[PDB]
Amino acid sequence: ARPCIPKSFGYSSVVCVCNATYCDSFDPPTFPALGTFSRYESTRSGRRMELSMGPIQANHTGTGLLLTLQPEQKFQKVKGFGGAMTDAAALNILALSPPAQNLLLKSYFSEEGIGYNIIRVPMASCDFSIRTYTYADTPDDFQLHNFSLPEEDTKLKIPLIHRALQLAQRPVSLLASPWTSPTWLKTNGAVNGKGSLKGQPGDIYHQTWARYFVKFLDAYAEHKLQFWAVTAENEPSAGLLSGYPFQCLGFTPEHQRDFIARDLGPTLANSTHHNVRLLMLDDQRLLLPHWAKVVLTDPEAAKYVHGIAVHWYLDFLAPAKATLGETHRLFPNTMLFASEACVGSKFWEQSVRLGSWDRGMQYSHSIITNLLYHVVGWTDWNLALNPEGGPNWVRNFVDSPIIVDITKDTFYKQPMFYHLGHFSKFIPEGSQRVGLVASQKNDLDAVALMHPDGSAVVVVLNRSSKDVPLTIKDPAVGFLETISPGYSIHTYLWHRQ
Amino acid sequence: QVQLVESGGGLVQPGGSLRLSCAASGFTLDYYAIGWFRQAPGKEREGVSCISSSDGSTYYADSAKGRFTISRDNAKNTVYLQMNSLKPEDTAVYYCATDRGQCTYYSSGYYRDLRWYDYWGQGTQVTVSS
Ligand SMILES: *[C@@H]1O[C@H](CO)[C@@H](O[C@@H]2O[C@H](CO)[C@@H](O)[C@H](O)[C@H]2NC(C)=O)[C@H](O)[C@H]1NC(C)=O
Ligand SMILES: *[C@@H]1O[C@H](CO)[C@@H](O)[C@H](O)[C@H]1NC(C)=O
Ligand SMILES: [Mg+2]
Ligand SMILES: [Mg+2]
Repeated sequence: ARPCIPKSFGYSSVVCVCNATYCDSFDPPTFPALGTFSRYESTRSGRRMELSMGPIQANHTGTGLLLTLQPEQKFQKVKGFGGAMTDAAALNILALSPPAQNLLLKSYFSEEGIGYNIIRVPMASCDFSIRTYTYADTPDDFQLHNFSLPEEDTKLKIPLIHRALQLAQRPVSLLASPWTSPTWLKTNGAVNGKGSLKGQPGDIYHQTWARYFVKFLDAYAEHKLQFWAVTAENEPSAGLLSGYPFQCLGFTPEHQRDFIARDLGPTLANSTHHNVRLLMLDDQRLLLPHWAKVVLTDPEAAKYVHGIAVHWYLDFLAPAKATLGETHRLFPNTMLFASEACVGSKFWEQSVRLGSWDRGMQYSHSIITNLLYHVVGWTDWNLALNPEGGPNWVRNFVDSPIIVDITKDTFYKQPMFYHLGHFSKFIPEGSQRVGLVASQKNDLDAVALMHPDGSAVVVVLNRSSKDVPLTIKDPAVGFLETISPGYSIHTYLWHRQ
Repeated sequence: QVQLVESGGGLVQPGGSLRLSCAASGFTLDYYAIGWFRQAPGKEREGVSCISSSDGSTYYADSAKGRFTISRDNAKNTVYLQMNSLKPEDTAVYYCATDRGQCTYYSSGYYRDLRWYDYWGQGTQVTVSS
């Protein structure tokens, strides 16, 4: 293992500096003996996923906060954690020298890193692209004879995905999402602006658009890539907005319902891609539960829909019971999955804040909140950006857990990276969230899960400046005595048998 | 000790039916996803059907879709493959295997990946002949 090389940039914490010959990394996962726990600690003061161990105690006597594991109270099973292979992410990664490229990929996907097992792939161009294109720009080609993948896929995105798969500790699932259709399918004839598919579900435009999903999966499979799921449209509400600045395709919930029932569902089911799962919404959670009710109460759409994809954007501190919680209650067998999260800013504020602990805490608070309201996975946006938060053809710059500086053959791992890693590294696919109850009201955010092998994982986030003494009770093994320092995040692991 | 034992194979005529069983020991069926595979002589090993342990969702090869049904007996820790409308092209050794992911042959990133299936049964011969 190699430790973090810290660097400050004027915010309240540090980034970790990596280059062609050095990156902070982990030793192979080792689980300590029954009766012992492991603790990984990150702090604003600078600690980065630092490992310590301790004994589980047979008794506990004080007052002070007690968190009791309820292993018999079982909730959702986890699908996974990951991020998005945008054009911008691919360009930033490939700007590094090859050894630095591989250290970046290992940081995300290998057991030397934080064990990502999800990659989101845009279908053709989005705002984090430097060229505007779709896969079928030759007009009025309704049978899509001229559909083809450009070099953005065949030279950049697809080889990088394959390199991640080869480095991965765990099986990786790919999820695809389109931003815009070809413009000759659209009411406004442009990739952006207010506009939807022409006509109505069932007609030539909607049939061709569904066929485009099949052609996309066809083309990626020719390159030996296959998809766990697709979403019906990235952020369908965006294309309803006058002047929307980048690639979009507008759907009301009724339009999405009928597109799924008449075109997308049947087209996918009638193809060799019938096992690919379809996720609806792919948008922010205040559209719930209304969007889910519109789509899923129609049996002819619901029979094709596997789950509901939700975005986090500018709402990291907002509630979740009336949106995620209520949607789970109404549709308890329809999985909820967070497919995109990123930290935006006001127009006059800075897009990237190198070393911001606050943005890290936003990620971990969002992840805990999602997990506590039945969400099965959480997907970051761009895997890497430059120090401007780009490139981005409309200058819609945002932050990213990894910032690449091409002029120094260097990349910086933000607090966001480690806050996400406190979950992704230690919560493999199939882990089940279990109950965790507090003995008294407190300011900590915490979640407990049980690995498929039966061991326990608890994440504890302290967004306050005050240390909080804390004990975790597991009736199978005893008491875990610890302290949650102010401005810290901890992951605790222990064997139960 | 992870053990998988296939049974139910044998000889059937074209159009006939067979139910294969994969008896699992050394783990519970809420742990591993379980897949059925085949190798027809002269062909590589191919997926037939898989069933997820996370949500019980089922996966099918194009040729199995609508003819075959995978299911679990959770009380007996057994995974069944009901095969209907068999044809001579279905003659093969049939194997069940534990998955390190959730039906990764169909769902994980590398097309038809077999890398994540970590335990395999010895298989059972199915012959479809007049
Ligand atoms: C890549 O980063 C590493 C780690 O910061 C650099 O290695 C350090 O270099 C300084 C200056 O020579 C030494 O004092 C340290 O002892 C080095 N650490 C290790 C572990 O070797 C390295 O120089 C950087 N590479 C480039 C090209 O800048
Ligand atoms: C698709 O549907 C047609 C018409 O119902 C049917 O003949 C064909 O076999 C189907 N193909 C697949 C791959 O499901
Ligand atoms: Mg909150
Ligand atoms: Mg977005």
